[PDB]
Amino acid sequence: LKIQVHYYEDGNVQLVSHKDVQDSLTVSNEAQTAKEFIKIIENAENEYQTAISENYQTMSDTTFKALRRQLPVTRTKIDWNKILSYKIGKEMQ
Amino acid sequence: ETTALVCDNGSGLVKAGFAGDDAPRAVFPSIVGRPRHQGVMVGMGQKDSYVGDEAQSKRGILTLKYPIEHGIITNWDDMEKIWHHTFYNELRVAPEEHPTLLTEAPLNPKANREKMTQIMFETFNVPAMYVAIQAVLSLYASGRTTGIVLDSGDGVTHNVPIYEGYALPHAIMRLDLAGRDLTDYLMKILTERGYSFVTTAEREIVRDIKEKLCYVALDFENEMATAASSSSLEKSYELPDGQVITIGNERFRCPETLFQPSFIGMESAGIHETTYNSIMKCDIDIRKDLYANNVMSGGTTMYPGIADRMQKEITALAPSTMKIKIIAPPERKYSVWIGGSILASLSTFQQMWITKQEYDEAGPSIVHRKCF
Amino acid sequence: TALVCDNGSGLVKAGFAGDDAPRAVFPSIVGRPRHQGVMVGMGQKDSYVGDEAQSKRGILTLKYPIEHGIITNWDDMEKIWHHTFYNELRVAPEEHPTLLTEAPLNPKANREKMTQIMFETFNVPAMYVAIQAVLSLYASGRTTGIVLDSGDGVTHNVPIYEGYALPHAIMRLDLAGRDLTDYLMKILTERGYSFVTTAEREIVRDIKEKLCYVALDFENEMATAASSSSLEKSYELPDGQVITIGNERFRCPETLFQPSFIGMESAGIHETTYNSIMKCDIDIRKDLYANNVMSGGTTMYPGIADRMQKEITALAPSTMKIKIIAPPERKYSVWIGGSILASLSTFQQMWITKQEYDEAGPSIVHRKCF
Ligand SMILES: Nc1ncnc2c1ncn2[C@@H]1O[C@H](COP(=O)(O)OP(=O)(O)O)[C@@H](O)[C@H]1O
Ligand SMILES: Nc1ncnc2c1ncn2[C@@H]1O[C@H](COP(=O)(O)OP(=O)(O)O)[C@@H](O)[C@H]1O
Ligand SMILES: [Mg+2]
Ligand SMILES: [Mg+2]
Repeated sequence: LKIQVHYYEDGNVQLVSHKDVQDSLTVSNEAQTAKEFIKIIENAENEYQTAISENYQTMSDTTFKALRRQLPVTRTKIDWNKILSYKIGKEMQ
Repeated sequence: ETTALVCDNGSGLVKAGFAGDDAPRAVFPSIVGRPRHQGVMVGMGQKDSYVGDEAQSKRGILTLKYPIEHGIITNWDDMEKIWHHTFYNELRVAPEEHPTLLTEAPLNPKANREKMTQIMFETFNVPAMYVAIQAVLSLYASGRTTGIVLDSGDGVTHNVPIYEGYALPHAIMRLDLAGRDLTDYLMKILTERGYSFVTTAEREIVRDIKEKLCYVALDFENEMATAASSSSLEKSYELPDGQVITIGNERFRCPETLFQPSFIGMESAGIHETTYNSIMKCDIDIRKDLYANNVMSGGTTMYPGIADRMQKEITALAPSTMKIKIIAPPERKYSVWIGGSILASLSTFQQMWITKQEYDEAGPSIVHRKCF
Repeated sequence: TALVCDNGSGLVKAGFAGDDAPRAVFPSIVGRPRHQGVMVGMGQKDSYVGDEAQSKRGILTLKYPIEHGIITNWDDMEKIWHHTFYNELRVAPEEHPTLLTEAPLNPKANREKMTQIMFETFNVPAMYVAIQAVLSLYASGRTTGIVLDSGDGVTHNVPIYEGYALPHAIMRLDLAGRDLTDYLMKILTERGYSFVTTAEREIVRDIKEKLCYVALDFENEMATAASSSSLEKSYELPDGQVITIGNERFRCPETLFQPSFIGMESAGIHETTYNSIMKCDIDIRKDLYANNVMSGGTTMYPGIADRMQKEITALAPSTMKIKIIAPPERKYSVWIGGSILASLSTFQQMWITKQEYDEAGPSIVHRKCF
């Protein structure tokens, strides 16, 4: 399963994604095995799309926070007149 | 060679000394006593006021006043007397050659800090002064960089979470319930057995009773049941006039107000719930290290049952998979002063002082610019 | 006669459909006794609801059943609905269909339990649940625009095109008037005033409703407040004490534009509105920029329209016309829109009746209702 999206209105953003799904099915006459094939296709692609949506839900707290936080751990903006007060607190082991 | 002075001005005690030492040189009560009777013998000293231990020595003929109530200085002339007796009588130094470090409770009025800066710079005129939060100094003395500090003294019980040296200001909580309210509540409940204490000198006696005989129960209802069942929890105390009193269940009802503030009519939650609310107002990925590094500081954390009770209450409030460790050092009565000496003995703190020329240029409002 | 009830996080606005104004506006609080009762020649209840709580709050602990838009206590919400139906409206809920309101982007179990309680305990012939910002746009006489709904628990930015809300552009900020009241309680400690109790929280709420405003330029307002005492205002306490605040009048609503003042990660309401507009298609952005509609009591600060105009003009392209509509009755705008919707002719076949709830269960509200 592959998805590719490009969006370039004022800047640029791209998404590439793929997933490999392996399952098994029983074999019978043509109509029943066709229905089973459609059923496993549905139950794979629905979970893939729902997982993509839930991954977009938690981007700003799990993966984007690992690169740049939205606020520091003090939950406030930096007081630029007190840089040494931030630097002093890490010198005591 | 201009060594710095570390002075902790609590609501009940003054802990003052030199930077670099491991123990405060001067520990004395923050009281001013004035005579309430008339003097009939002439030819003596007979001074109009008494500061510190001399006020406590002749407290029977004096009325006692505290210049600091709930962390806020209310009387400034009495605080002038306290600081003058600190510098010139308890330390024997001239405060023109030593920069000074002072402590303050969080969420205090700004006028208190401005007036402290003003009285340090043009009454006891210092080359430099700094004002610091007490709980971050307790964590500096504890040897950690992350953790939540519960500082409880005579006026203010405050919880401050610090993560890697960063004090987190939106999770700092303050309660105006401390050892003086506990002393007043024990003074009230001592009238059930017939012991009546009224005057300000007898408040010191009730405080001594509280320091010697009170403790925190692990389970309050079982302790009340076993106190009513048997006379095995009673203890006896001797008054200055030789009379003996006995308390059986006032020993654990007095520090139960720290866990149930409704005993004195207050609507606020307990210290355990305040700690849990301070942790829950932090970031979700740092709550493990905050739960593992609970630090207790101050004189009201010196009851000999309080760590196990706080452990039980926090473990009840916390989720079941979390590890809760509560650290109570044996020297936690003086922990703000030790961390203050550690902070004042550092090389990178020497640029953080508020100098005299900066006070002359900016007036008494630079303390909101250079100090947290 | 239909019933329109707006159960907000801080106020309850209920009345009959067709009237132009709500008939019952009362605080959504439950008060319980705190002290020892010593007199026996008295009523001596155990729970006080609404204004009776506010007239007795000095001996009471107050509780809000709704926190941050979602319902935390359901017994207290039952008490609120009982007091609304039987004491403030004097109606019988067995005879009247009842319209209900709900904030967007909410858990579904809240709507499930709302329908279950309204059909099993306060049995109505029919009920319906509507979105508040859509009704606030309906009350303003338009069908296309973006609604900024800021109340007591939530702030929402909802864009509606041709009567349909756009769910992929609904933005939710968890900052409203309760957080502003608590931040004012925090910043009044600098001048020496201590407010701790739940009764004093209402006093600080009254101070915020009476004295605060929104600065046009925050840095210049802080510069002018630190130069002279031309901005200091006085307030008289219930016990006769007089307090004076100088720069807390505009620092408290600045949390709407700088949410980091209380330690929240999200952006201000101007950036939230610009993000809600910018998620839409280009051909409707002109209509959404021209039709900004304010709603709720937290938009009642007397500086918020000009400041919002300045900030959205700064964010938007320079060829775009920005118009912000702040109706003078926007404290009651969800109720008026619900009155308009419930008095429509074709709306009468969109009621969820009791028979369909019997045949479906507590899940019909996700199929027949939005
Ligand atoms: N062992 C003890 N048990 C109970 N209370 C104590 C004990 N030691 C001190 N206290 C209380 O601590 C209060 C002051 O503690 P401390 O924090 O050291 O001073 P301050 O509050 O002035 O900073 C006193 O009022 C006293 O009642
Ligand atoms: N004049 C005013 N200025 C600022 N805020 C106000 C004013 N009047 C009311 N508010 C705020 O509006 C909030 C509730 O408004 P409203 O939206 O009508 O109720 P709800 O939020 O319960 O739906 C209250 O928290 C109150 O603080
Ligand atoms: Mg202290
Ligand atoms: Mg509302």
